[PDB]
Amino acid sequence: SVVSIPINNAGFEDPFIEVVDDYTVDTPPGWTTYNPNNLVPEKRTTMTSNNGVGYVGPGTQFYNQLAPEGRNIGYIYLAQKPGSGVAGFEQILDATLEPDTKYTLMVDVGNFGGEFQKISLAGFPGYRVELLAGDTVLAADHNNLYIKDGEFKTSTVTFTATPDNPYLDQKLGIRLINLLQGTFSGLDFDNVRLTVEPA
Amino acid sequence: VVSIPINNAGFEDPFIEVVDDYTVDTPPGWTTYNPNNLVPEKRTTMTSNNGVGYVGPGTQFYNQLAPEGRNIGYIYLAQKPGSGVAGFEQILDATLEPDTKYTLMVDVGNFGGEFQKISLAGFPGYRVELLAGDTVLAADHNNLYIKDGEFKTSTVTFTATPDNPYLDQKLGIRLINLLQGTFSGLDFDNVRLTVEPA
Ligand SMILES: [Ca+2]
Ligand SMILES: [Ca+2]
Ligand SMILES: [Ca+2]
Ligand SMILES: [Ca+2]
Ligand SMILES: [Ca+2]
Ligand SMILES: [Ca+2]
Ligand SMILES: [Ca+2]
Ligand SMILES: [Ca+2]
Ligand SMILES: [Ca+2]
Ligand SMILES: [Ca+2]
Repeated sequence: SVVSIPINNAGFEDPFIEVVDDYTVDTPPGWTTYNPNNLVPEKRTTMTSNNGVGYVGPGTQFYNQLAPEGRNIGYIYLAQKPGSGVAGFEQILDATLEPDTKYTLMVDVGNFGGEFQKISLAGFPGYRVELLAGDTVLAADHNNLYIKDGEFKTSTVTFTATPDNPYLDQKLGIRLINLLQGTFSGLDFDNVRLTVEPA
Repeated sequence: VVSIPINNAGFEDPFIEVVDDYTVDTPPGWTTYNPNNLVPEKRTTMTSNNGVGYVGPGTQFYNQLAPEGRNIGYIYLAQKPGSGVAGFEQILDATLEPDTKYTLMVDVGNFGGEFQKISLAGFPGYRVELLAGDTVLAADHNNLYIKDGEFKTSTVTFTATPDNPYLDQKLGIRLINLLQGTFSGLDFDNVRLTVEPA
């Protein structure tokens, strides 16, 4: 009867960040970089595709609100042209797919706004949020929410596993994906929640 | 509510006279989406197939009549789960416009009951996609739980900005059988695409 599935660093609050609009340039602790098209290079520079965590606090240049949860958000920036592929965050969980269970995956998705060194961050690359069992995408929200620059909206993915499902007892996973279907390609995620209830 | 025209949007073509009679030919106005070649070039009644079927009084496979009209569209895949996907595709004449909210609605159905000692219980999963060109703008990948013999409505929404790269490409719709379970039979009906300023 445990209603929440544990997720590591689910609000990207690790690491703690003191300075408003300071961001890391390494994969967030507890997550891996999902990189099926090799858009994120092994050797990052100040100009490559990048990901990490950032502190949204009073005075932020990029949003019309604070973080949806805690201090930080997670971000994915892709430098390649629209259509070049996707990249994002992945985390395999310790829980496994169980039958007669409805899963609800909720994630806040954000659109970088404002300007950076007098350069507009307007535009949005699109997102996808996936619930996995093993390597199988059980359910996903592919870019259904329209999110204005500097704002956040909550995505909800749902999946019901029946006793006959082929992927029972495989490890659950979550992917948070930058679709790179537009620029500016900066995308935020926050407050990942996976909850369960009887089907 | 302002509709974008879609050909054979409720799979009512062809007319089918007999209850629970199904065609095994791709419905007029649609094409077979076949990225993993699961639907063979030379079809038999035992291979993967798509087509349309009449749901009327006396149906053995559903707990309701069709969501719309007489007919539903269906996709059946003979391969094992994990083998790939297949479904229906239709490229529209309308092209993607900026500052415009698109709402795609489609009823998705789960074959139920039995056909000659063989159970149709189980569900393969579905995905409903809105396209511009070859680009999937937005999609519902299997979020609805649909019991055997039942239908539910999937809603996909998308808004494009003036800087969208795919403006002026033709809109498209895909209705996909995910083959993530058996029995693999999957139904679609009543495709609606509506448009409004953002
Ligand atoms: Ca947070
Ligand atoms: Ca920094
Ligand atoms: Ca590195
Ligand atoms: Ca933006
Ligand atoms: Ca909001
Ligand atoms: Ca119909
Ligand atoms: Ca027939
Ligand atoms: Ca079924
Ligand atoms: Ca095509
Ligand atoms: Ca229903």
